[PDB]
Amino acid sequence: TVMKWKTVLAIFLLVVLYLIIGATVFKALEQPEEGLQKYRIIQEKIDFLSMHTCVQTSELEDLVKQVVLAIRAGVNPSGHPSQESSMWDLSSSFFFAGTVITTIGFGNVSPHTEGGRIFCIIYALLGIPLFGFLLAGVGDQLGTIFGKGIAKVEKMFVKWNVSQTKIRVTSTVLFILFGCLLFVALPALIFQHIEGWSALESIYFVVITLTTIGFGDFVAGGSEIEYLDYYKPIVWFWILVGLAYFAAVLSMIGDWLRVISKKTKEEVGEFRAHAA
Amino acid sequence: TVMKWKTVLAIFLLVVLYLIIGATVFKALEQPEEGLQKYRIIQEKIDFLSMHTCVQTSELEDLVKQVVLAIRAGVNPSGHPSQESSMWDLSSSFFFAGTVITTIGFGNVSPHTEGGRIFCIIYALLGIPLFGFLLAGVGDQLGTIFGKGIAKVEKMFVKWNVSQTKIRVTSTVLFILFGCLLFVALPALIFQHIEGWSALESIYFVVITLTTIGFGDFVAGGSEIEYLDYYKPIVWFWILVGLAYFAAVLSMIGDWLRVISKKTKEEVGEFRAHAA
Ligand SMILES: CCCCCCCC/C=C\CCCCCCCC(=O)O[C@H](COC(=O)CCCCCCCCCCCCCCC)COP(=O)(O)O
Ligand SMILES: CCCCCCCC/C=C\CCCCCCCC(=O)O[C@H](COC(=O)CCCCCCCCCCCCCCC)COP(=O)(O)O
Ligand SMILES: [K+]
Ligand SMILES: [K+]
Ligand SMILES: [K+]
Ligand SMILES: [K+]
Repeated sequence: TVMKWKTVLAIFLLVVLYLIIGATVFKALEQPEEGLQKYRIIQEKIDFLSMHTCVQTSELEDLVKQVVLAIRAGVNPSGHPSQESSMWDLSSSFFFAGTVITTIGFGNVSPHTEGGRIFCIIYALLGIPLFGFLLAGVGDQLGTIFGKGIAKVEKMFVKWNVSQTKIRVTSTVLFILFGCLLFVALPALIFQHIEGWSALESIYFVVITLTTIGFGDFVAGGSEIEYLDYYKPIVWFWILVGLAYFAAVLSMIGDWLRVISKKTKEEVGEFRAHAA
Repeated sequence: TVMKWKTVLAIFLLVVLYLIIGATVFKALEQPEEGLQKYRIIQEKIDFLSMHTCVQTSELEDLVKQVVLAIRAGVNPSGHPSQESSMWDLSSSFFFAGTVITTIGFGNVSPHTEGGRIFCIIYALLGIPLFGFLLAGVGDQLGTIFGKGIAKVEKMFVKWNVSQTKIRVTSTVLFILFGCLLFVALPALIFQHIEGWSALESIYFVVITLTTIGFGDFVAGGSEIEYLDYYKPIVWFWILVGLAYFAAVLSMIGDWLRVISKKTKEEVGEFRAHAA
């Protein structure tokens, strides 16, 4: 408790170095794709203006602006969207309120109005503590159930005499393998089958959603197709349990980082001490 | 610790009721705006096809699809974007990596490639514990500095004799007022002046960003204008300190919810006991 001011500066420098490395890698990987996309869109527009004589550049840019505002407003520009197929229905509003309290915030659906934004601010402010409580309760229940399960597994295991060492390592590898299998390996398959995504896109969606980053480029609910009535409830249940499992996994990764930090500190101190 | 299975069910029912209420309110507020937007875009397209004879509906829908894919790819359709003005530069990649580790995830900038997505998954998985450590350290430092400040304020206050009661209430109101003034009241003014947003949009942006929901509809960095060189670093510093202040405020709101829960439980038990 009460981390010293010297440790905070070192952690800050480590974080800034991590950001510099991530920025370099992202910049190196992502510039060519954006260059090709820019040439593709410019060539598409010049092709359209070449093919159609009547159109002129000012009107075409005005139409492109209208389309961009249409996407900003949340309405689909392409096709004739039916009035009955409202995107703000109770199932979608339920999904939106769940993302707000969860703090995933995909962003495909946004308020866009003064009253929606005010109610979003008050609703989020009240909502986050309540979900934090629910998540802590679900995490504790999951932890006790898994702990009793591996307690009886270990108890049965005592028939074949085994060293006390590596029993925790094996229990942890079993936890990681079962958790990834049940949370990332299977929902990725269901999402891929019901939506046409690729395996990497499905894994990326599961990781971004459960980690609560929620970029919004890949959203399970939002597509120009019709799903089953119970698809969204099942997705929310997978999200609720996955959030607990990922929070636990992140805590374990943090614990590993601390040990590596303590080990590095003692090793550096020992090398300093003999070095003289 | 180890929340009972009965409490978890009650918290789950409360959360589901909260989502039903939020969904109803959001649906009631947001349907008309979407209806008007849908009519506006349909009327704009039929007006364009009426004004231009040469254009036909299949080609116009194809052009709208090309524009929609251009927005999905992250490139601006409207205007001629210069090749030099890359959106994936080190300043932007730094902003993106900061949102990934922070878990705000605005979503304006996304990987879009197999290597970007794989590196995003590994980078986030390592990054979140490190930021959690940095955030805890900054929160502890802020708490100790504020605690010593109000310690000396209280010590000076003892000249005028005051009741021991309400001293904590006054310190907490002072903390809330100073924190909102310095974190939400002023950055909203700077964002509004440098970007043209309204006051409600600025307050909404600050709340969504610091709460880590990060919808992405309002992003300080992304606009079709040029800012000062140091604008993004100052924004990141405001985000780093704001995250600690909001985490503290959310913890206080959670503590208030717990007390109201304990008070409600004892009041219901007492009413049950006498009721007979
Ligand atoms: C993080 C918190 C975890 C919570 C996860 C559990 C989810 C709780 C459950 C249920 C439903 C919540 C809102 C449903 C309101 C439906 C009202 C309705 O009319 O359905 C319409 C939706 O359209 C549909 O009918 C089909 C699509 C969604 C399903 C409709 C209602 C749910 C029925 C089946 C699934 C619920 C539970 C299944 C359990 C596996 C909305 O249009 P409108 O109202 O304007 O007419
Ligand atoms: C949550 C963590 C909190 C961290 C907050 C502190 C931020 C740490 C600081 C600094 C800069 C990090 C990346 C900058 C790399 C700039 C390289 C560069 O050339 O600048 C170009 C950006 O364009 C510009 O020159 C102007 C726009 C951004 C500023 C450029 C560099 C920073 C100079 C001033 C501000 C830094 C610190 C000011 C302190 C108030 C990138 O284009 P390219 O590389 O392809 O040629
Ligand atoms: K988020
Ligand atoms: K987000
Ligand atoms: K988050
Ligand atoms: K987002």
